[PDB]
Amino acid sequence: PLMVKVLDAVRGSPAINVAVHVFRKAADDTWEPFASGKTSESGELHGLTTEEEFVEGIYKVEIDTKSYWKALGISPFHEHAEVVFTANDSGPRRYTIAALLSPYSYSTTAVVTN
Amino acid sequence: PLMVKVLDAVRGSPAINVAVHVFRKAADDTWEPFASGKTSESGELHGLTTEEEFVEGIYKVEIDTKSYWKALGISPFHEHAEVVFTANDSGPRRYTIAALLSPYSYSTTAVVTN
Amino acid sequence: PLMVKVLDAVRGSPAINVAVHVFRKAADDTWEPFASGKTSESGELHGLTTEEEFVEGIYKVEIDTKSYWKALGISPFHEHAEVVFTANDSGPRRYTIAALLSPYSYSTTAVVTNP
Amino acid sequence: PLMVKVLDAVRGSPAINVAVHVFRKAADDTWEPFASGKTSESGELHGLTTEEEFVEGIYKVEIDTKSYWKALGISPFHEHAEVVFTANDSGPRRYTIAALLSPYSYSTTAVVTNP
Ligand SMILES: Nc1cccc(/C=C/c2cc(Br)c(N)c(Br)c2)c1
Ligand SMILES: Nc1cccc(/C=C/c2cc(Br)c(N)c(Br)c2)c1
Repeated sequence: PLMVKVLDAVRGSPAINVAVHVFRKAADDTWEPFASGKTSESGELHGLTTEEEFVEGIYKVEIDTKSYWKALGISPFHEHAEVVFTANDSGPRRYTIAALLSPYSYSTTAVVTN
Repeated sequence: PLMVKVLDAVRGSPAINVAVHVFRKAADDTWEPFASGKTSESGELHGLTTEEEFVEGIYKVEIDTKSYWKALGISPFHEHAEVVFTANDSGPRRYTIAALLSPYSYSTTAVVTN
Repeated sequence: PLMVKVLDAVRGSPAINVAVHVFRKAADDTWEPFASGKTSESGELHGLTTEEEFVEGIYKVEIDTKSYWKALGISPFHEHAEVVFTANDSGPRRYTIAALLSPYSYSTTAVVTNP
Repeated sequence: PLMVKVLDAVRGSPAINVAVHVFRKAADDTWEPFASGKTSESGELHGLTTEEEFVEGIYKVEIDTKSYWKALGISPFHEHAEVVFTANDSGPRRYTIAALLSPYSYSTTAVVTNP
């Protein structure tokens, strides 16, 4: 129900081995850990959650862009890229959070399909 | 060897049934038709060419964004989106041209892999 | 030393009256409110801070994109757009944080200049 | 009435000394040269045309991104970035064509205002 795809605008490639952490907003307005992983060779992270666990709520997808750039020997601007959104049941069911990274910039979009 | 993927930033969806025309630059500096199609339900166009036909050269991928927006009853800015690039054999072999569309803006990137 | 510029990719216009909240990470790892404002008719927000006040640190610029889209009567995807960065750690710089907004997407960039 | 602004997503800076060529589609469907220039130290190019000269038509703004990246000794993907649009067809407008450049990617947006 939740996939993350990360691309590198400098090299024209998937962004491989990027750490991604997903959080769900709690009752008390704190962010609790939900799911995490590292992007694959294709820049994707699947298997984060199941339909059962992925209930409506506010989620945060934190992409560790700073470590990615440092590993390539490049100095970046951002600490991370943050994507914060509400999951809504009356919308389509599958969510892809995509991000396109540069050292001083990033783009993100949502592809929400049935 | 050549794929095109188009996404809609307004609706958060693949951009379906978008016309795409690919041209190769000729000897005489004109653009000759090479391949075309319409994006699928997943916003993708595959099957444009074969390894045999896709030789080094300058290519132009023209995405008919104006018709896409008009079909959705939205007034757009651009006539089309143009992506012009050199195919180079010493680089990886598979090229994905991706575009993310809004009515007054678009993003494009290349994912070139082996 | 800190300016924010926001554009609307749907309308082809500045994004006007966008709320922006800036935080700075404290010693204790909490996010302390630092400054806030709204974009002008030109999509810009100046006057957030001073060179004296804008010390080294980790800053978070939260752009209230959901409130913007909803005020236009549109239902967007994201809650906000958050831009988090270390500033002034090699001395004072001038930062422009720019953002380009669509209902299901945004991009952001930084322009950093050394006065 | 026509301005071009270019930023560099790698450096976090204006994209300086970027060549830009503007064409206008002629009666005979050819692209006629209209104006040209280079971005300044601020990444901007003004002075391309006048309200008198900038009549209705289909315009192409070609941003010479390959020449920019190569002048910095980098091998980029795209030949250029081309922005094609109808202008002034409901009367005179002011157009800003903005672009944000990376070696394998770019984004472009338009800001259109009615003076
Ligand atoms: N599923 C799939 C497969 C291959 C490529 C993509 C690209 C997504 C994507 C995201 C952002 Br953000 C921008 N700006 C761009 Br242009 C493209 C998606
Ligand atoms: N007028 C003005 C002054 C200073 C900065 C800007 C930035 C514009 C801009 C264009 C694109 Br294309 C993207 N993706 C992003 Br983000 C921002 C505009």
